Amino acid sequence: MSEKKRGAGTRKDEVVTREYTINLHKRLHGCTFKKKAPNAIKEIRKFAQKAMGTTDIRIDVKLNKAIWTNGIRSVPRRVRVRISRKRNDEEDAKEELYSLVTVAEIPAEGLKGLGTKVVE
Amino acid sequence: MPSHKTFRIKQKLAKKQRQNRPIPYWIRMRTDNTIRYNAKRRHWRRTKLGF
Amino acid sequence: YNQDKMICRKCYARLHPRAVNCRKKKCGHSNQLRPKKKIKN
Amino acid sequence: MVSLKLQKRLASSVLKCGKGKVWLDPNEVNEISMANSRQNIRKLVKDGFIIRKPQKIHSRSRARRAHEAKQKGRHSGYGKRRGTREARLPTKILWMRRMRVLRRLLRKYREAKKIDKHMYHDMYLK
RNA sequence: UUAAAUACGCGACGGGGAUUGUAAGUGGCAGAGUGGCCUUGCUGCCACGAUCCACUGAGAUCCCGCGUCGCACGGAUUCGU
RNA sequence: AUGAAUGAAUUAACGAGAUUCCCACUGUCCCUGUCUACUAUCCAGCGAAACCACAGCCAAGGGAACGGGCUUGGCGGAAUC
RNA sequence: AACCCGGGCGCGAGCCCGGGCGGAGCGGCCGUCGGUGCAGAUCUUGGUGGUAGUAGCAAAUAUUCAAAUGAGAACUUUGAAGGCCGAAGAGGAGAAAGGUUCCAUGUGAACGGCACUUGCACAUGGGUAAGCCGAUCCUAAGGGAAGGGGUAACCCCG
RNA sequence: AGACCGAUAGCGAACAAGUACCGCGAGGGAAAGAUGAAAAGGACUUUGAAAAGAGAGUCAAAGAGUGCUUGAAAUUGCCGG
Repeated sequence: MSEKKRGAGTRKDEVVTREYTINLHKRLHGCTFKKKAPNAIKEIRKFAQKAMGTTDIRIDVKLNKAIWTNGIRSVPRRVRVRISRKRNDEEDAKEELYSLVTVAEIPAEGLKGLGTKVVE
Repeated sequence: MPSHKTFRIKQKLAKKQRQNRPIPYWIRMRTDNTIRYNAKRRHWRRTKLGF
Repeated sequence: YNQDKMICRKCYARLHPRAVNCRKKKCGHSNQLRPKKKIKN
Repeated sequence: MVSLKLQKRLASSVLKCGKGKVWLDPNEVNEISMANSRQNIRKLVKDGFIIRKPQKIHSRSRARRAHEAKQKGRHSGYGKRRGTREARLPTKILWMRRMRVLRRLLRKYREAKKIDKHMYHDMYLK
């Protein structure tokens, strides 16, 4: 999923990731109070597709668990998601995130640091 | 219990069951004449057993 | 016969009037039998 | 295809347990498929790829502490206290205790010797 | 009916009101009761603290915004005298 | 045009039996609103019947006296949801 | 011959030809036979259009994310997450009834009111083992076998 | 044997016919024929989700290609006026 440059311009790429917050509320409140939880999962599967610019999206089981944990009638307001993004194929991989409580800022930085660490 | 037992209905039911098999690939071939759709061949869901 | 069979409350497994106990799997003198109440509607 | 439906019947009837407790690994899928026989299933159960899941838990714990929460009174103001009036204990259930005790006391009292045969009849009648 | 690298454009942050109303953690004791301990004695302690106060006009925000990050460089289809 | 075992009268208890009144309450009502759910709608797939001599505008009139159509008047851009 | 298309005659019922198709039977005159002519009968049977790509596939809110396998995956199968069933709106054992529907392997024209790799669809193989379970033996409303007698007799009481 | 019928006719039944099927039962009860002179009954090759399709082969003829003589009507598509 294109963090595709290629070529450009900065950004020497194929995969990297970004952390994005998916707001469940707007479409979620459109689903039923009992039937809410499946809607969220779809919401996530549509937003990443939009943001990422790719049709092919993978959502991690972790994400499934997160939405479902409260149950069917309760879904979290939002969920931070780590969405990684590589290939000519241009496919999306997503999973859950972490946060004390805070901000949107430079999530790209942590990822860049991870890839740099992997190594020898 | 048995599973209604008597040999005398029980065998004849088993005979009709052996009798309800496909025609044997061969009798289509030597053959005289027919779209050989056998036909007295009976089914667990539909129509109903007789004696 | 008026005794019918005894059916186990745990396993739910049917084992005689002469057998003392159930044994379907290790039920094994669990003694947790009740007879067939001997015929309804 | 892989049809795992038959190992699920077999798996259940050798862990002597349900089909939603019996679990089969997603690495071993071909080897599981290859088992066609219980003696093969038994081997995969022995070698621990097929396994009987534990599966949430109880609630004895709230309830036994609920019994310690009766031990020890509580909730015997009028409101929380309720099935119907007698049904809870018909008082014939307290009589079944009282009537056996009052006659057990009267038998102990004679055999220690405290009362006469005349007094014993009257009180037993009393 | 809208906007589009000829743009305060979108998402994510949060600042505003106008939204609802006292958090999680933390302490005290009006107040339950009960037990043991420390000490010459006096005296106090610990324990399991039912309920309350205290640190708090806290958390959440179908509405509204300026400071960062990410994406916004695009093309299908059509034909009229 | 009541009337005594074609039973008369009378009457406690009982009753998904018939009629009436009161309090309680309430959206039945003043008088309607918002909201949920499943439908609806749109998409992929599956896929029917009833019915069908008949082309299928209105106002009048006429006619076996209750016309989608004759007669005179008047109107109509089709097709489609 | 039949059929389709047209050309000619006859008011006309109907006659005739030309072209194509078809690929074996077909007429005319006279004299006779007669299952001898339809638009219709809420006519019969068969086929077929519009109705229509329309109604139904809607109330237990039930799946979702990864993955297997596969020419093909919303519905086959694994895991996780999430629910639902509770005297059984979906647990266990059985009577009747069914009648092989069971197991396995291989398929996929039809079914499943959709997909299907699946199946209780199709095909081929395979499975049910009793001295101690049940049948079996007994006897209960009664089915009665057995005089005599009505009744031709069927048949019926005893 | 025939001024009989000739596959909606003649028997209900030209064939797998009192079959398939219906009814608890007594009883009820269909639809169902035709490649070609000869199987010569569609090799070999390309393709494809499957069937099938393309190309070619046999024959006087494949719109003779398997419920395969002829092939109306009612109807559908495409197309021409």
